[PDB]
Amino acid sequence: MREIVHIQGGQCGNQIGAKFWEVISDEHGIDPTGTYHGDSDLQLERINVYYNEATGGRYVPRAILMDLEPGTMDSVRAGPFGQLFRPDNFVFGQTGAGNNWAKGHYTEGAELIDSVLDVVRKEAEGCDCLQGFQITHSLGGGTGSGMGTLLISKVREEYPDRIMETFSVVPSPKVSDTVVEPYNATLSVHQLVENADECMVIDNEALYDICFRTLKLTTPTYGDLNHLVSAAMSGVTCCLRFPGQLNSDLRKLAVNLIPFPRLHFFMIGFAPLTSRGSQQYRALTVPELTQQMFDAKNMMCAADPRHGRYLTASALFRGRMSTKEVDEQMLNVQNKNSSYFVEWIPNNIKSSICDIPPKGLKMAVTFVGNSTAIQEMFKRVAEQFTAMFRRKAFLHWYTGEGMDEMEFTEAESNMNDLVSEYQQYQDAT
Amino acid sequence: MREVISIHVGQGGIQVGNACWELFCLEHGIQPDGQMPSDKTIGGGDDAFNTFFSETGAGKHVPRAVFLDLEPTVIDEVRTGTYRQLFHPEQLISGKEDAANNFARGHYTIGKEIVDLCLDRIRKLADNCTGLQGFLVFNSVGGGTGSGLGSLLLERLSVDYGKKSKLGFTIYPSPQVSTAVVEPYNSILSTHSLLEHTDVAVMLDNEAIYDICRRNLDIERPTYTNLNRLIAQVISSLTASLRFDGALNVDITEFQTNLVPYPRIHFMLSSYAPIISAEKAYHEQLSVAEITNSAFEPANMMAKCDPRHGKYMACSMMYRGDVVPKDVNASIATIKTKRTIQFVDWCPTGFKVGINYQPPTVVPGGDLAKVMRAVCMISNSTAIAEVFSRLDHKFDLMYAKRAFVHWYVGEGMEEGEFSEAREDLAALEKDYEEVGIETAE
Ligand SMILES: [Mg+2]
Repeated sequence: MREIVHIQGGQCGNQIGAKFWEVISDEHGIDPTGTYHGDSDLQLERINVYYNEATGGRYVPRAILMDLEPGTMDSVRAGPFGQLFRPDNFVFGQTGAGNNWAKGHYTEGAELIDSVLDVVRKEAEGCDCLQGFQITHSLGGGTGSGMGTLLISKVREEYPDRIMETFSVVPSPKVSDTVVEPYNATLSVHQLVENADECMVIDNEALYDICFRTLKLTTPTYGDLNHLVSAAMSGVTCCLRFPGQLNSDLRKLAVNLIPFPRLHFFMIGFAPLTSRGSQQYRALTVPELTQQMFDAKNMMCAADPRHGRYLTASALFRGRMSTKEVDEQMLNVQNKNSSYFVEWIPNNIKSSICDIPPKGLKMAVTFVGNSTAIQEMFKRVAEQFTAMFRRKAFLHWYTGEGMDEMEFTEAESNMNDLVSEYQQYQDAT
Repeated sequence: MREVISIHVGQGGIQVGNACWELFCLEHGIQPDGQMPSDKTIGGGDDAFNTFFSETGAGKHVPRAVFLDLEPTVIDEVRTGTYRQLFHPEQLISGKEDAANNFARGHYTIGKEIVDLCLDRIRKLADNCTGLQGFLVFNSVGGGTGSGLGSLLLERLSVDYGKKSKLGFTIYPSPQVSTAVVEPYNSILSTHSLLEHTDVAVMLDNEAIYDICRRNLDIERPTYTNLNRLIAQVISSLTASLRFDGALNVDITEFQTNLVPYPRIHFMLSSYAPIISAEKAYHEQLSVAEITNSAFEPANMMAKCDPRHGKYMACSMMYRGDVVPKDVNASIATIKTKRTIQFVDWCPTGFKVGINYQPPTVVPGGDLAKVMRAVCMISNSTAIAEVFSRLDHKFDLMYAKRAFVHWYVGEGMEEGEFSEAREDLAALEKDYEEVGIETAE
């Protein structure tokens, strides 16, 4: 039915989806136990395309658990809504990748892929007209990417028609949570540029910036952050989940978002984002949220539209309004800062609306535009990879996995090729 | 599922071990006999004690660690001590006549005497265990078996399993303070036979323990009780991830080829804090930034080798308690900020966060005050080669004078072991010499 599935690895991402399904449960108001306690059939109408009824009305996720060590499995296993799960999917590891990506990709990569792809495949038979599935990990290591690389390869072959919308955490330029990041990252991204269908960037520092400045929060954790992102990743299917006077699916999205298949790394904007007092400063209009939409500070990725140029831009609106406003602000904005709008893409802004906003708010905005400002991102990470690969720093942890360096060259001149590729598209008219 | 096991050797070494298992048993609060004060509820999500404290069919939960040393007096004190309900007889293997600090004796001479018993015990535990990640081995370049017999120990244990991690806690000859003079012999003879049988290990020196406990713990007159307590804390936190929920429950194997990027120079420093008094617990606040900026005080450096004379490579500031990713994170920016510090630039950043949510527990009768947040700066730099150089120069001359050599030649070692082992520190001097070279252009 255009239903989809979720698969998460990732040192964080395993938590991320926990929050995610948590949020969707709220938007479906079904008890933690797994039965519905809401007030409209509309939550039940399209419930299946994420959930699954069970005998007795156990309502369940179409999620897939990735992990190389059960702790997360216990963690979310210790999770509220944990009784809303299926024990089947608790597919984890006994070792951990140690985030040498070769470890999580050959060593443990080849070790535990099979049981996953089997049960996942059983989910594939459980899906009537599968629009797709949602993968989640991080692009700097192996706790997610280790195996998730193998996932994208295997299912991608196994389902060359299905959509692969991939969110994985990008290392911020400043803070290096690990120094093996350039290598895991580069080795992964070689794969992901080939095999993944959609990708959107996952920085932490942006999420900090949101929580601290625009959220005006002092105490950052993951969980709030995954609230902030699963807000958007939860919004994305809204029309696909719920009616909309102007609907567009991921196929309409990506096909209406990408000129050439190498450009499915997208940046993200969601809003509104206030602290409590703000409403008693300000109110909500479509033009208002628009005035956030093109905010670099909501630009939750390491790329700057202020520095790069919008190759593409789009808006995901959930609520009840007048599109006569919506479009009007659209075109207005597409003029107002025309210069950061790439040229030969006429009407490079594109529209949407969901008859219902997310719960709690009256109107919704989402922006997954695609400039080319990410070039500094790949340039950076490739740069650090370059330095220590001059040094071969921690190659020994690496070659101990029994990869070659020439692969590193492959993702290397590879990833540079993708960058310059974005250069010419940005530098053209 | 996630096991480790501790090995204990040398007088100071098993002193450390005693402090440690006192500690952990305190920290899970399982009573010294082997029972917990109360019943254990059935739950899931992560392991517990099961790592180390050994489940029985009843309130008997013994460590997963082993004693081995050829100087069996003191260990008997454990054989007598309060935890004589705690430990287990077959947990105990000792030698009667120790090495006399002949490396070559308990390594060669008495090296032959207890090995098989050791390996059988190891097989009993690892066979008892499932997902034992790595090996906690403790010894000392002083209590002589701590050098010699341990040297054979890893020398063979590595060849037994291999795939386990080598968790190395041994003590290093204090720079000017000491215990003997054959220490050169113990150390370097250990070292050339240490390295290729070692995965990674840290070097704890005492004089720092003194100076810092006396200033920072406000200690007037310390000893191995305080020392063993302090290392008790540091190991207490170096493995919390496998014991307690933390945001980034990093792991040893994870640490291995990432902290020590190359294979060779795979040791490090470790300055834990916050060690303060009850009168500094109050009159203070002990910020994340205070532990953090304080974490890199060279004068806080818990092994007498100046960081400021070296260039850092990695820093795994695993944290206990109420830690914020952001706050620490910006502190790490602050660490990038430190002009005086200089990093193996070809490893620009190699950082690796640790935010475990349990703040520290304190041992009654101790001198450390209670806090909310712990740091372990397991960091690796260029600096530490120098004191080695002192070791090989001291040993250089003394060996040149053939001092004591009769003792060792009497027990079955050859001279080329000596000069060649000096070639060993020659090479490692080339290693700290070279890796510190900044890659050209
Ligand atoms: Mg002894």
